[PDB]
Amino acid sequence: CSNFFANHWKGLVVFLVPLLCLPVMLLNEGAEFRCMYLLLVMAIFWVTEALPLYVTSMIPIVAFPIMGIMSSDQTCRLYFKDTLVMFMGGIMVALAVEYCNLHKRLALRVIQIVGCSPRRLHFGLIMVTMFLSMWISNAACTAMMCPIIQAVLEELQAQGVCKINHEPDEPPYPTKITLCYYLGIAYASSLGGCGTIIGTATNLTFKGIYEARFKNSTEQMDFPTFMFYSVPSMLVYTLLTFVFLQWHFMGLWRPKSKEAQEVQRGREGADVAKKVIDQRYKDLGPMSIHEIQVMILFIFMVVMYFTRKPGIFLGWADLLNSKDIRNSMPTIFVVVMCFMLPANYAFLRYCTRRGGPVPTGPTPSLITWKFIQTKVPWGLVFLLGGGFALAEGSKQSGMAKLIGNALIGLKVLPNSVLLLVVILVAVFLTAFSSNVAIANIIIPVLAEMSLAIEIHPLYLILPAGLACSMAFHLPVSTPPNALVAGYANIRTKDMAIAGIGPTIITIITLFVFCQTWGLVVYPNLNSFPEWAQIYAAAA
Amino acid sequence: CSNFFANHWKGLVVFLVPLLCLPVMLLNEGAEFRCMYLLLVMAIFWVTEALPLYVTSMIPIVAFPIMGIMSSDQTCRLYFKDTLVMFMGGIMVALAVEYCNLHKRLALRVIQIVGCSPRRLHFGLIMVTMFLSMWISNAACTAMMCPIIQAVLEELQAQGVCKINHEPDEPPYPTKITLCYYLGIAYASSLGGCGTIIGTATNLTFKGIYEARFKNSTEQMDFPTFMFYSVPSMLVYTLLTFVFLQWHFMGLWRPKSKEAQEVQRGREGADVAKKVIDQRYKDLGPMSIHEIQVMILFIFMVVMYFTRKPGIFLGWADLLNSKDIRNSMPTIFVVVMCFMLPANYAFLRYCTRRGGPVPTGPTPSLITWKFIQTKVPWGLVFLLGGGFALAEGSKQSGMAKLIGNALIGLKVLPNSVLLLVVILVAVFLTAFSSNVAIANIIIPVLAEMSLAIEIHPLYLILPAGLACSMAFHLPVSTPPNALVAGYANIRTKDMAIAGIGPTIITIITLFVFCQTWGLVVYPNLNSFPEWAQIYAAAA
Ligand SMILES: CCCCCCCCCCCCCCCCCCCC(=O)O[C@H](COC(=O)CCCCCCCCCCCCCC)COP(=O)(O)OCCN
Ligand SMILES: CCCCCCCCCCCCCCCCCCCC(=O)O[C@H](COC(=O)CCCCCCCCCCCCCC)COP(=O)(O)OCCN
Repeated sequence: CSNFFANHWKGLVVFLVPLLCLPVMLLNEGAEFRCMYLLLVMAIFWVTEALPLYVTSMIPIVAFPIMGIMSSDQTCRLYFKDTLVMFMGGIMVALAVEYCNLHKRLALRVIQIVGCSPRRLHFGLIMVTMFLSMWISNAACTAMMCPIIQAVLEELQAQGVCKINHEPDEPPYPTKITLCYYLGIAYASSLGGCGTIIGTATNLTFKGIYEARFKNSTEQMDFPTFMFYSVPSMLVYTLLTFVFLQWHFMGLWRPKSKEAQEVQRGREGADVAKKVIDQRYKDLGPMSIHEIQVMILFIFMVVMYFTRKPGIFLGWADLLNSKDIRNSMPTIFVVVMCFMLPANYAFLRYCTRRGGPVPTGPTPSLITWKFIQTKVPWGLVFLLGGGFALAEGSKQSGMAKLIGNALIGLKVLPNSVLLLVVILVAVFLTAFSSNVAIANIIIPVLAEMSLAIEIHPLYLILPAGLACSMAFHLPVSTPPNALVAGYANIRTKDMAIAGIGPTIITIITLFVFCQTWGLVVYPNLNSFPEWAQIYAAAA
Repeated sequence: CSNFFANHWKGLVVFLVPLLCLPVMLLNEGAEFRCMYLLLVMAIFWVTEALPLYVTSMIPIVAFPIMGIMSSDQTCRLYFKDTLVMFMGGIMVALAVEYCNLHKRLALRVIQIVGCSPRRLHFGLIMVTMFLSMWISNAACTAMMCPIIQAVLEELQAQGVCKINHEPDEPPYPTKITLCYYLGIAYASSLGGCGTIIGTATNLTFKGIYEARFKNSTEQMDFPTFMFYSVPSMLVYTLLTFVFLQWHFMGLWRPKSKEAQEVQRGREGADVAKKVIDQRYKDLGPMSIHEIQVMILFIFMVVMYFTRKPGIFLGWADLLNSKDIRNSMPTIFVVVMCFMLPANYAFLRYCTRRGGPVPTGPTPSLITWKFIQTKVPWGLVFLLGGGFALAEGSKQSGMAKLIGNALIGLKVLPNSVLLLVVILVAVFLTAFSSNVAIANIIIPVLAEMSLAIEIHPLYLILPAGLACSMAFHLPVSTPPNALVAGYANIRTKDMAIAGIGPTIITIITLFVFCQTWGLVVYPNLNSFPEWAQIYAAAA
């Protein structure tokens, strides 16, 4: 009966996909094809969720050493990379923020500012997340903003606006409002990361590749110039993504259904919302030393990130350059200082004798370890590490050169068709791997092809470089996606269905504003500059 | 003001110890001394638990890049090493055993074997852990045995013979019987790991070091001779450790409250306990397919552990030699298979058309990720990776070489005094670091030192090599202690107080059986062999 395929399809996928994909390993000899078999099987498992994502990410530990691609000691060391430590520490700091109930105060403040309208709050949070991710790592901003969204949605639930999770092992199903807000936060982080060189590591990666490959090039990826090029498109597809997400979940253009909850809130969100919200903000009372310390540490951590090799002034990484200190150090420092510092300071009454009451016990610190263990989604370690290790295995096993050579054959296509196909290929490749890895795979081949067919290298590289960050479909596509799927349990199916929109929006906007606005930014993009001719003649 | 110390001593230590230890950094200029300061502060925090051990273990991530010892990326990747992946996977496999309630079945079987007497069960469990750790890694055996010990304690408590936990934010305080059993398992693993050259990585490490420095040596530390030397002493001090644990946590030689409970529970442990246990075992149905598959996978994992590069015969790691598999593949493979393999296998009724109820849904795997996240102590990742990171930073910064050069000055002592002091130093050093790291630090220095004087190199290397695994005082001294502390919440003070017994017992036992039995196993140990004379002359 069809019920067998309806119920055990996950097990059928698990049992059959390796056997069905075995021919790619059998009919070809090099280790590139063994690694391609592994990648294809892992991607198929990721898409269908035949196994838990965290479990599927464990597969490289078994596959790589057996296939001879890398040693098991190396493969495990590719997990728990520096950026993974940064992500985990950021989650810990967000949990510390939540523990002192600072997130509730911040959410009350922002709702008091905006006006308790779910559409207006959604727009404001999306815009602030985009502007913030313009300067800080995307996953850092996502882990930052998850508790704020949780508190805002909790307040909306308290006002009767909506239900956070669907009413009933399997974790609770998030509601369309919850999906909208969280997916919007993730998408805003991803989009805002592209507006500035500091915005994400992919921008630095392909900017450095372009600079090293092409010296004496008239057109520069200077810090203000890159912003001038990217901010218009960034804003345009950010607003378009916000409009699409509102249409997909809250029925912005559809009054038939799914807008009733927001329409209801709009009718009764005039004055009762204001009174309840400002009374509740009065209820919390003055800012306690607990929240003061947590907020001071948080602001310190954010600034400490931002001043690490910004490129516009001497960051603290240029100082203390004995060893390469990356952004994991400040985060773990904040996590440790959370435990080291106390939360009362009431014990000073011993020396001062001014205060009457005495704690009569050990004063609790800013956070407890049992809180961290209970709330941290520890599987994200395996998921993000698996992404990094899969990227490294793709580098070493030779998949990189294979895909790069496969990309060369597109020389026959015309100019605009070539640009569109390159953007599509970049999006498709970055859907299944770390963004920096995909940029490393794709950019040099694009540069050589551009020199081959007499095209300005930027005309192909820069749109493709920005497209490498357009990851919106799977939790494994980019760390913000994994963080959102972990903080609020979000399934992959509806996530990909939602992300089918921003992909098209970003592709179209990037193509259009390349072809039009890049000429304004770079007057000689369409033509072939002299230095490009010199490099082509040399090669 | 005494209550001020009595209530705020932990944070006072936190605030004062770095300032008091700062002269270590200020007075001496080398980076080895900065690393020494970091290690001293971390050790002081470890001993007093002024911070949670997991939080203290995070300190290297911040400290090493700041002091220039190592880069941030390398320090973070030192954590979650291959061996730590093995340990965490072993914990996950133990959880898989627990989920199918196999641990209760095994505990009931053992109770039937021995006869429901806590003294006799403790003795039997200690000896079984001994024998199994003779061939497998100590941490693997500890993770294996922890669920079985939990099950047997639960069965005893259900008989009403003992209480697992004391009466009640902090985790429950374990009772005397729980401490006795768990510390017995940890100590037995650590002891039995020294019986055989395969028992622990430290044995292979110092055997390889000795074989490298000295070649053409008539005395061989091969598989049979090493066992012949080690088994008698290992038996003696493990029996003495069992006696000490019985004497301390219970009243074996003292008439105490613990003596009364043991005898009163042994009075009803003759036939009534046997009948009750047999009935309880028969209450469990026939060993089901879920437990069948868990047992098969577990036995396969153990066999892969043992059959991976043993000296006796050619192992599976010798083939597939493109990359060194190094034991991480079997454990993660077992975890993955536990997630893939079904449990009921009743779905096959469709193809067979035999008949019966149908699943009406997906058949669950052997384990669930929610159970893994809830029960795995994830701080163990930081705690165990801290040891590896600290060892690597110590050897790169030069602390290890500093300690080795410091130990040279002991050559003025007489031979017996030299042996005693060397064993004491080895125990004290291994109390604060990984056993392999301590062996790498001390053994070559010991070899050169024994060449300097006219002393057989084995006479010093082998006793100290065995002693390097004699760590029983702190959870950070050796992985089994950390796993036992994580599984059952054992405060560092209790384990430190229990560690005097095994420490003194093993020190005296090693002294006596070296000086006596080593002559029988290795004749001419007292004298100076010709090859040693040639090696000393060539210096
Ligand atoms: C050394 C490398 C090879 C190792 C091979 C190990 C084999 C171990 C023994 C396998 C025993 C099971 C064999 C199939 C049993 C009958 C399957 C019936 C059809 C089917 O798939 O039903 C599902 C069960 O699948 C299942 O039971 C699938 C189980 C997992 C099979 C994985 C096979 C991997 C092969 C890899 C080969 C690699 C070669 C190159 C290196 C229903 O499942 P459900 O939906 O009810 O539940 C899903 C989990 N919750
Ligand atoms: C890298 C350093 C960065 C420093 C940045 C500025 C920090 C400013 C604030 C520091 C603390 C100000 C004083 C607070 C009151 C202390 C009173 C005495 C100690 C005391 O009562 O102990 C606990 C409070 O400890 C505490 O309050 C301990 C606070 C943390 C001290 C950390 C010292 C690090 C020194 C690093 C030196 C590096 C040198 C490099 C050349 C009481 O609490 P309790 O024990 O009852 O309960 C468990 C804790 N909640």
